[PDB]
Order: sequence, then C-alpha cells, then structure tokens
Amino acid sequence: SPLAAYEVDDSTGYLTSDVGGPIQDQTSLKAGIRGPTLLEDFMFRQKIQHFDHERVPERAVHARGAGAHGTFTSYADWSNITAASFLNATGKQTPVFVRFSTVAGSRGSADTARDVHGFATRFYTDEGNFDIVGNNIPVFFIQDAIQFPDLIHSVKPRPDNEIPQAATAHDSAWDFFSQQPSTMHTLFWAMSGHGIPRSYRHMDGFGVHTFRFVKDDGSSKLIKWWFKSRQGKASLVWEEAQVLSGKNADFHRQDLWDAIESGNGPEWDVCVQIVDESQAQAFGFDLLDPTKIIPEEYAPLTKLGLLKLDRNPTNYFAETEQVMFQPGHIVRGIDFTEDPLLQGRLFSYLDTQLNRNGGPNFEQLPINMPRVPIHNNNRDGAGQMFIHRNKYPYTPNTLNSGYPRQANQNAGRGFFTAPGRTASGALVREVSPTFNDHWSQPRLFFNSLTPVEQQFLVNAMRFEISLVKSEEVKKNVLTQLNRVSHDVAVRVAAAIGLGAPDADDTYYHNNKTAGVSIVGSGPLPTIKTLRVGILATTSESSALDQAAQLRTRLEKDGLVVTVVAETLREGVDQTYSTADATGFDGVVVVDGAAALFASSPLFPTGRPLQIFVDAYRWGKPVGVCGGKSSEVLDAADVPEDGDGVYSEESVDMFVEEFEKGLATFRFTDRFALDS
Amino acid sequence: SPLAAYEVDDSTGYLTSDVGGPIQDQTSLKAGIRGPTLLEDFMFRQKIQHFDHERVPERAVHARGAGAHGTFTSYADWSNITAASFLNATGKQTPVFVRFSTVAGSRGSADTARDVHGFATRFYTDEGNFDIVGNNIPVFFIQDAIQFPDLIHSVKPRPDNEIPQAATAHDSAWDFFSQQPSTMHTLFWAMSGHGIPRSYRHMDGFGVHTFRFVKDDGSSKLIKWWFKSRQGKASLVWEEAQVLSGKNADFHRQDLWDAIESGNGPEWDVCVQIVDESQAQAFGFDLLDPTKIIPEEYAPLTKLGLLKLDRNPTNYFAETEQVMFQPGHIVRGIDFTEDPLLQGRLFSYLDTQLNRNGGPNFEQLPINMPRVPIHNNNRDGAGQMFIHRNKYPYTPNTLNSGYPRQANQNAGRGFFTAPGRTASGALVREVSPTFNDHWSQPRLFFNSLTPVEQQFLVNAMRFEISLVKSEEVKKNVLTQLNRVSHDVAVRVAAAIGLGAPDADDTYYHNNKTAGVSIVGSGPLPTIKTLRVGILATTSESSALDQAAQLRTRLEKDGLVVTVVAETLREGVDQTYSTADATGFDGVVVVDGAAALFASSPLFPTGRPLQIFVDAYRWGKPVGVCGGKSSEVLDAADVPEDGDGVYSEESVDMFVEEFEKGLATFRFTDRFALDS
Ligand code: HDD
Ligand code: HDD
Ligand SMILES: [Ca+2]
Ligand SMILES: [Ca+2]
Ligand SMILES: [Ca+2]
Ligand SMILES: [Ca+2]
Repeated sequence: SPLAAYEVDDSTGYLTSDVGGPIQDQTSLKAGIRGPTLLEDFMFRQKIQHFDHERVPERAVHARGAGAHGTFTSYADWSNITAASFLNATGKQTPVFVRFSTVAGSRGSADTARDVHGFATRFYTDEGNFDIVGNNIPVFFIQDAIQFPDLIHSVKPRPDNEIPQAATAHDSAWDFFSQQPSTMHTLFWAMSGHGIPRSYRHMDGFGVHTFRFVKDDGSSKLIKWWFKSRQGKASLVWEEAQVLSGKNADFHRQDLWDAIESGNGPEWDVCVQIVDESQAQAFGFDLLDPTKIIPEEYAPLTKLGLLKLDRNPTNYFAETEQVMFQPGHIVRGIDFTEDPLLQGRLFSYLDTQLNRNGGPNFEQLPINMPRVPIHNNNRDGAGQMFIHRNKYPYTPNTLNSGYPRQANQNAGRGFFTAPGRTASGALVREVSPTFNDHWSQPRLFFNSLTPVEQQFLVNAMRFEISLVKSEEVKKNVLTQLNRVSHDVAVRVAAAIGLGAPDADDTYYHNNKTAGVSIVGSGPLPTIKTLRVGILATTSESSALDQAAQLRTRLEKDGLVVTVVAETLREGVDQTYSTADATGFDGVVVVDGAAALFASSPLFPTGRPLQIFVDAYRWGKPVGVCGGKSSEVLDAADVPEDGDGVYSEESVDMFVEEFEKGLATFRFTDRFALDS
Repeated sequence: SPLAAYEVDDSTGYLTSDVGGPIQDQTSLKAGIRGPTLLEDFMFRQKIQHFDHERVPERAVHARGAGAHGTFTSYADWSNITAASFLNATGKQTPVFVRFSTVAGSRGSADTARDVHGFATRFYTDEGNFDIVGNNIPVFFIQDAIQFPDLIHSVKPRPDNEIPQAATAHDSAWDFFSQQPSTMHTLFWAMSGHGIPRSYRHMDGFGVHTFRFVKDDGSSKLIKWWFKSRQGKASLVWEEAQVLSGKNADFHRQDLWDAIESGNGPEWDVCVQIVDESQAQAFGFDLLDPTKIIPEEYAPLTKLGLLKLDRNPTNYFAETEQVMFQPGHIVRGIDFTEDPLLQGRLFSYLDTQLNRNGGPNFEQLPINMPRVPIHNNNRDGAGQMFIHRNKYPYTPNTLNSGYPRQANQNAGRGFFTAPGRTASGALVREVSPTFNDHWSQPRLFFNSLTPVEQQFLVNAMRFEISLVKSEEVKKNVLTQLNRVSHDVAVRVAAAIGLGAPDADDTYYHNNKTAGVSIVGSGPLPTIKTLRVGILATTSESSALDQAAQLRTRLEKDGLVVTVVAETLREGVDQTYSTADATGFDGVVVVDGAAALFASSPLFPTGRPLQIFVDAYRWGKPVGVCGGKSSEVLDAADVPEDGDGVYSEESVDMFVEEFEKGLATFRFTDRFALDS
C-alpha cells in the first residue's frame, strides 16, 4: 500500500487495550456469577466507548460512495501549457485515490438511484496534493454557490417525514427545477442514461468549471477537465435500476472492487479542452457559467495522461470514509476562475471537514497526508499528531533564522495567482446577463441523443413528474420544459393528463454535438468483466456439462460467469432463489434445462423464466445454447430471429455471436417509441 | 410543552440571519459583475457554514428509523404492583414519542431489509421521562453486553469494502452466528416473517429483559414488557421485500405517516408478564438470560394500558433524528435486573449521545426535555441553554439553604434500587451455567410456526447461507442448526450442496407455545389503511366507471385505493410506469381493461399483467370485477377456484368477498413445501 506505514496487523497475538495491556473482552466483571456488572470493569468500558463513538457525520452531499487507489502517468512534458510538476515529464507517475458517489442519498442508499454522480480524484504530487473534485455530468444545476443549500434541500427528502430517499421524484425538487431554470441542463443529463450508469468504470468525469493552466512564465489558458472512460459508456434501463436498488444496493461498489481484484482495474484518459483567455465569451456563452459545455467541435480534447485504479482499500472507514477532498488543494501551474459556483466551493470544503473530523487536524489522517515534507507554523488543535521542533513558529523571525521561507512565483516553487487576472467594477450581488440563456444547451443535449435515448429521457420525466402531487408545480414544470422543446413538453404532458403550453421557440434549434450520447457511442471497446448468467439445472447431468463447457470458453475471454441452478454443487455458483436478471449483462440457457422454463420449494414460482424474460425486456443479449431453442424462446415470447437473441448448437459459434451482443450491450429495438 | 415553545414559523416575513438581520441569500457579493467572490460576504458564509455542518453521526445501530408522537392511557390504578406514577390511576394520560427502526443498515437503507426491528417508547411522565427501548422480537442474540460490538461488526458490512448494506447474507455474520450459539433463538425469529414485517403498526414490541416492578413498600416482582399490536400481525414475503427495498425504500415510514394523517393512528395494549422473585429459575431457564422467553402458558399477560400514536413530527431532524433514548431513563416503581446484557446497555446509551450530540447537554434538546421541573447541580458544558440562578451548586450547602434536597425511598418520591436485591460471591468474568442451553427455545419457536411458515424460514436460511463463500462457515452453520432441528439442517443443506450432520437429539422436543406465529394469528382485526390497486385503462370509459364505483365502495371501509392507468386524469392516481404489486395489499383488474393483459411507450412491456401476477405469486387477494373474468385469469394463469381469487360481475358481491381476502391477508396455499 502507499499507506503501509500506518497499517496494523492482527493476524497473530493476544488481545490488548489501546495502551498495549493484554486483556479479554467476552465476559463482563460481575459481583458473583449471577451478579451486577462492576464499574471498575475497564475492559468493558474501553471496548463499548469505542463502539459507541465509531460513527462520524456522513458527507452533506455525496454521502454514498466508494473508492480505490491507483496511479496517474503523464503522456508528455506539459511545461508548454502548465508549471504543474505532476505533468512535467513523459512517463512521470503520481499515486492517486479516487472516490465515486451519488449526490442526494444518505450513506446506505442504493448505488443505482437516478442521480448526478461524483468523481473525485486526488493526485499525491511531489509539489503537494492536488484534487479534482468532479461529477459524471459536465454541467451543474446552479450558477452561484450561495444557492447550493436551496438545490440540496429541494432534492433531499422532505424535512417533516424525511421521504423520499435518494430521489428527485417529489414535489419539492420539481418546484425548485421549475422556478430556477438554470437547472434545465443538468436536469436533462440526469434524466438521460447518465443518471443511471452501468458502473463507475463506464462513466466519464468532468471538472465542470473552467479552470486555468498557468505556465512558469505567468501566462495562462482556460481549461476544462475531461476524464474519458477507456471501458466505454453504458447505462442501465430505469426498470432495471429500480430492481437492482433492492436486489443489490452495493452494485457499483461491488463492480469496482471486483474489477480491481480480477486485474481489470479501470482506466481513463485525463484530458483538457484548452482555449485562450480571449475566448471566455467567444463561443456564444460565458466560460464562467458552469451550466454550459464547450462543444468538442469548438475545442478538441488534448490527452494529458492515464489514470488507472488498481488497488482496493484495506480499511474502508479509514481510507474511503475519511478521505477529505478540497478544490482548495491546488498546486503551482493551476489556478481558479471567477465562476461564482467554484468561488464558493473553495470555502465549503475547508469548513465541512471540521464537521466530519470533529477537529482541525484532518490533513494528518493517513489518506489525507501529502507524500512530501510539511513546513509551516500551524500548531496545536484537537488531535495534534505532530511534535514540532521549531519553537519560534512565527514569521518574520530571527530566532529560527527566518525559516520557513516564503514561497511565491520567483522562489521555492510557490503557488501564485495567474498574474494577468484583474477585477474591475462595483461590489455587487448581481448576476451577469451573460448567464441568462438557460434553455439552448439543454436543447443541444436533447438533439444529440438517438431517438430511443430521447424516449428514455421523456420516460424518466414522465415517471418522476407523474409522482408530483401539486398541479401548479406540474404546470410550472411543463412551462420550463416547453422552452427547451415543445415536443418534450407535449410527450411529458400526455402522461400526467395536462395540456402542454403553446410552443415558445425563442431558444429552439436543431444543433447537435458529439460525445454526449450513450447509445450513440457504438460498441463497448472491451467486454472484460461483463457478467454472463448461465441458467442450468441439477436434474440433468448434460445441462451441467453444457454449463461447464460454456464457462470455459466465456472465461477465456475475461467474462465473469455465474452458473445458476436449483441448488449449489461443484460448478454451480448461485441458486435460482438468489439469482436475478439485474445480476447479468447477458443470459444463456443451456438446452438441457428447457423443462424449468414451463414450481419448487427451492425458488419462487416462475423464477428461471422470469430471469430470461427480464433480461430480454431490458435489452440484454440472451440465448439458448445446445441447438434446441424453441421451447425456451416460445415460453419467453422471445422471437428467434430477434437482434441480440442467439441460438446455436456449437459452443464456439454460440460464444462468438454472443460476445458481439455483449459489446453491443443493449438492443434498443425492443423499446416502444411515441408516435 | 418544550416542543411548542421552540416551534418556528416561516410562513411570512423577510429572510434574516440567525441574529435577526434582514438579508438576501441568492447571489454572492463580487468584485464586479464577472468578478471573484469577496471574503466579507457574511451572508454567503453564514448560510454555507450552516449547510456544511447540517449532518450529525447516525446512531451506531438502529440508524434507519421513523417516529411519531402520541398518548399512553392507564387502564387502572396499578399501585398494588408498582409505585410508578404514570400507572397510578384509571384514565391517567401521559404523552409519548416512539421511534421504530431496523438494526444493521445506515441511514438511507431500505425499511424492508430482513432485520431485527427497534421499538423505542418514551413516556414523558409527571415523575420524569421513562424509556422502554425494545425490539419487535422478544429475545436477543447475545447474553453479555460486552459482546455487542462483536455481533454488530459481524452483521454490518465487511470493513475492507463496506459490502453488503443492511443484510446478514454474508460470511462474517454467519461465522459469528455459527461460533456463538446464543444467537440461535434471535436468528430463528429474524429468519421468520418477524424479520420482514408488513409495517411498524403490524409488529409487537418487547422490552426483552426481565425488569422489576417495585411497590412503595419496597417489595418487587419480575416483569417482561409486551406491546401487543391492535392492528394484528403481518409480514411481507421475501421476494416482495426485496423488490420493495428498491421501489420504495421509505415503505414503513410512509405507511406510519399516512396512517396517522388519515386518523388511523396505530394502537398497542401495553402488557406485562408478572412473576415472583422466587421464580427466577423455576421455568427451566434463567430469567436473567435475554435469549429466553416466558411462554404465555406459564405466565399470562396483564393489560396495563393503551399506547396510541396519533401525531406526526413537524421536523424530522429535530424530533426523530435527535431523540436520544436510554434504559437509564427510569422512574420510581421500576428497577433493573442482573441481566448482563441490560447491565452494559445502561452505560452505552449515556455515552453514545456524546458522539451524536457533540456535547453533554443533549437532554436540553426539546424532544429530550422532561415535562416537569429540573433541579440539579449539573452545570456548564458546550451548548448550555439554561441560566442557572443557584450560585452554590454543591451538596451539602448552607449558602442555598440545603437545596436541592436529596430524594430517596422515604422522601421526595426518589428513585430507589429494589431493597431486596443482594449480590454474593467472587468478582468474576464467568458465564452462569444456567445460561448454557442455546438450542431448546429456538426449537420451541420453530415448532410453534405453521408448516408454510417453517418453509419460509428454511427458505430464508437457504437464501442467506447460499451466499456465504466459505465452505467451512457453511458446515459450521449446519452443525449449529442441526442442534435445533435435524430437519432444518437437512432442508437447508439440500440447497447449498452439503450433507447435514447426523441428528443430535440432546435439545430436540415437540413443545409449542402460543402467540409467536404470524400465519397462525388468524385474520387481521381491521383492514383500515390496507392498499387496493385497481388496474384500469383510459381506452374505455366503462373501465374508468368500473374503477370509480369500486373506489367508492372500498374507500367507504377505510381502504386506501389507487386507480392505475396508462396516463393520469380525473379518477386515476397512478400510471402503470410507477405502479408495482409491492404498492398494494390487494389487486383488482376491471373487465374493461382486459386488452392490456395480452406494448406502449408509456410503461415497460407486460407491466399491467406483471402487477397482477406478482400480487398473486406473493399471496395477495386478487380478482377481476365485471364478469368476463376468464380472459384475464387465463392470461395470468390464475385459477378461478383458487383461495383468495375473486371473480364477480356484481361490484357489491365483489367487494364483500374481496374484503374478507384482505383480512385473511395472505393465501399461503400458493407456496411449495419440501416433500
Ligand atoms: C457551496 C457548496 C458546494 C457547491 C456549489 C458544490 N459542492 Fe461539492 N461538496 C460540498 C459542497 C459544494 C461539500 C459540502 O463541501 C462536500 C461534502 C463533503 C466534502 O468533503 O465536501 C461536497 C462533496 C462533493 C463530492 C464528494 C467528494 C468525495 O467523494 O468525498 C464531489 C464529487 C463533489 N462535491 C462535486 C461537486 C461538483 C462537480 C460541483 C459543481 C461543479 C460541486 N460539488 C458544487
Ligand atoms: C452494549 C451496547 C448495546 C447493547 C447490548 C444493546 N444496545 Fe441498543 N443501542 C446501543 C447500544 C446497545 C447504542 C449504541 O447505545 C444505541 C445507538 C443509538 C443510541 O441512542 O443507543 C442503541 C440503540 C438502540 C435502539 C434505537 C433507539 C432509537 O430509536 O433511537 C433500540 C430500539 C435499541 N438499541 C434496542 C436494544 C434492545 C431491545 C437490546 C437488547 C435487548 C439492545 N438494544 C442492546
Ligand atoms: Ca416534496
Ligand atoms: Ca440510455
Ligand atoms: Ca463478510
Ligand atoms: Ca437506592
């Protein structure tokens, strides 16, 4: 581990107190064998006090998440655009830690809630820790940090009864969205498949804000951070996500943990869009506005390096729960912009760690420590782990020979604000009029999805808005949707029994942009780690032989195979009782098992066929291997000539066809469209 | 009341700071219109500091839960058995607050996880706050409080990756259960329908421990607390509970909130079993052992009074999240026993509130305050809300005339330890040999369930143990189950492909006890609040007329009716998109809607039929109203002669039959049994 010096080994030895005294911990000290417990039982109290105090406050947002360690490797010397030391040489490696998350749910809510997702990355650089605290969607709901508690209160559970958990599907959230039209862009992303990603590994990361790269000469450029997934993009379908939220609330954290342990650690190209300072207002919107993307057509990506996650934590609480990210963790070569959302975040993340840690020395926790020396005059505070030798911790001093020395642009590789930055004007609590177009980019995004994706987005809105009780809120929602697309407002209105307002075409257009569609991003670049369920039976030795031969051929290509049957035994991983279509990316029935697809105390009535039908309905590749397919496919009402439906006698031919299906990932012709 | 004095109304007025200065909170103060945010923006920082610090640590256990206010009313003057003031007169009323919970899951986890459930009741008595901090299961996993962190660490998520959430279905939990055989009794309860109750209202509450009732003369008797539900007992089936965990993680808190708002606030008879001190060891087990029940046949229940919950909280965080229960909140007339589980609890609950509240003045929060004056020499600490006038807070004093006075058995209605209590022997960390029978009572419990209930319990163990990776742990589990029942171990072993160990009949017997079976507890005594889904269509004016006439007749009898259709409109509550069988206790299809049961952009393929089939498979009353009937029942493969299947042309006859079905609640003949 990068954190090996802090590890504690309990694989041998006798139980001790926290101060090394050998003890026991299984029976209380009592006044007689059936007597009361004694106050002098220090073994009891130290153990129970620790237990009683194990919990800390969950993060105010992004409470539900999971993390891993890895490495970042630079592809080049990037001194031509940034002074940043971690980017200063081809092949230069820096340790990282990444945490992924949802936003709204509390820390035991479901991974597969519909939500924006966090993607937070720490680079433990040789010039200090640098954090990029990003999301899987490139734009944010609001244009000023001061509005964050309004947004978050509205999407979190109603505060009288704390209902509903981890969901925007309630009156307050849609009230906020409909009254605060800045929200439209992020709303459209959340209501697309980007709100229900297949895994953390199958989503991109974005810094959201425009930042600055600063060279050692003082010149600056504007950048956006883009982490492009090397696993490809993929989503769940909503009905699948809902079932998975109940069957496996830990789906995304399990997926990441398993990928790392199998040696399939996920990778991203860490990229930037780079533009000149003079282009802040050149693209038809303001680069200080975090509700806006720069279309790839206007500014192409530059690949800076490779991020790879390849080591799981030892202790979740100590590493994942305690990691404390800050946009204020910045290094020389990077600087902020006057994005009023970013500006306020700088305050929040330093302050909130006091709540979580309960004390000011949270940067001393192993996961938060830097990998280089600390020289400063910060002292004392609860939980102080350092023993400082310098007894003159003030500047300016002569009694410690003027150390530590000041670092700045010209000495000590100091951080420095980009020297060409200026401010001019009144001290104002006013919104820039350059931020006022809330609807054109939502429309750009919607235009850029495929017809079936558009249907899914409409369906997500129909689902959530149908659960809003207030007729006034629902009308207000249609008013805002209508400014993005009259068609969206018409199709959503049909579900909730309202009339859509008349078209208002001020912000309508037909422009599209590349790289935002999931369905459109073509077949996955790899099928390693994807999950194949083989449905078999113990009633036929030949079904288990078919299952074993399929397993060998699928495992050869790095697929994760689960053989399912009525009961466990050698070669069977899971029972029908525990199995669900949400556990697989493709489902194969071996034709020896055909009789299960027409009752048993060992699983719920119809379970084997339900797994197959659910997989088909949710767009997954499905098939029958062995050559006799009719009985299964007729029971399922699955047509044999369907796209992403397979039937072959030959195991080799079956797997070759099926693997193409897995790369296709989803067969979208199985979903009905509005007329 | 301390609650009413601290209520804050924001239905009018201008925004202020926390010190009453009128402000704004929508735009940050900036150095020019596109400039950086200023440090002097106090409006920004106060708002965000508050947001940053909103969270507090969740409870170490029972983190997921919900609460309500109500009243306890005594049925009699109970002076003849206890000095307790809240029980001292017929009709005497005391305010209560109750919180219900699961045990293992974090905040945000699903209500319908399989778990033990908390049932914690605060009586705000005229002689101080009295808490009975109970569960819905009458026995606990362990016999000594010092083991609690062992139990809890084993059932909570594995600490390297924090998987899995809110579940015992993992190796560590079953390792603990198999190595600590005290766990068998509670394990059997949790694996029965008691682990997945239909609602908080449909479960009982238990103090678990033997306590003492103490009279003003100093004599004592041993008691067990039993809160008997007046709503009846009911459970979910596992497959339903899993789906509901995903479709509605807030199911139990919603059910409670809704019942209270409709004027159907839940009721319990608060009862005790009362036995003499001399019977501590008379029933074949030790009354100090919290893994044991007293069979009703050995000691019948005395009804002390009525508990009714009838008012929802105003603010969840302030009331439900902050309520801080303690078994140390005891009143004169009650005393502890030397149960080593109870003994340690007394320490834990005082200590843990320091973690949650962050300071020592947690009893000053309105929900925790008493309803009588506080006179003591406790002073200072963080968050001190009182201004104490007594400037000589020490005893003994003359400078405050010797006040406050000491209270005890003889003066001031003081609490006093039961004066007959003694202790004798060595100071020991040893377990009493009277606690060593871990298996007979698990067997008593199993024997007392119906055949189908026994099958559900076996099925729950087959499900969970099949997910254990370690073959050695699975074998160890069978070893322990085998000591309860060879048949259980045989039936469980069949699912996980192991052999059961040979019968070991040391603890086997055929005794039964009344009142532990859910299936056996007869029809529900009321059907008010139960949920009827009517599946209709907007295609047919006659389908909506059928739905509306059914609605009128069902709503008359206090049922919560939802009409489901493709889209909302007058008379339709929910779309097929958001509807699920988990949302209903009974499902009716109107005849006019027959065509939906043979594709649409408005809901997933087969959703209407799936709701009906799911409802049937999970044992619910189902029917078709209109008198075509055959087409829908044939499509569903639901037999018309089936118990809990209704088929009538007449709406009146349909409802009369259907309502008996709702009282029956579950039709258990639809579940397969081991040979
Ligand atoms: C002014 C308040 C505020 C605003 C405007 C934002 N956030 Fe934030 N964010 C917080 C206040 C905050 C916080 C309260 O300070 C959190 C909670 C825990 C922590 O360490 O910081 C947080 C956590 C947090 C995490 C979890 C980091 C982790 O896994 O531990 C992510 C990924 C983000 N945020 C991402 C964003 C993005 C991409 C934003 C807009 C572009 C954003 N936040 C705006
Ligand atoms: C020695 C530690 C220990 C032991 C043996 C137990 N508990 Fe406990 N219990 C806790 C330590 C604890 C705790 C850590 O102190 C909690 C967490 C939050 C709090 O207020 O106390 C708690 C919370 C808690 C709650 C939630 C209260 C609420 O709604 O806020 C209930 C209902 C119970 N417990 C019930 C039981 C029952 C019926 C037990 C055995 C008969 C039991 N506990 C044993
Ligand atoms: Ca709401
Ligand atoms: Ca999609
Ligand atoms: Ca485990
Ligand atoms: Ca006393």
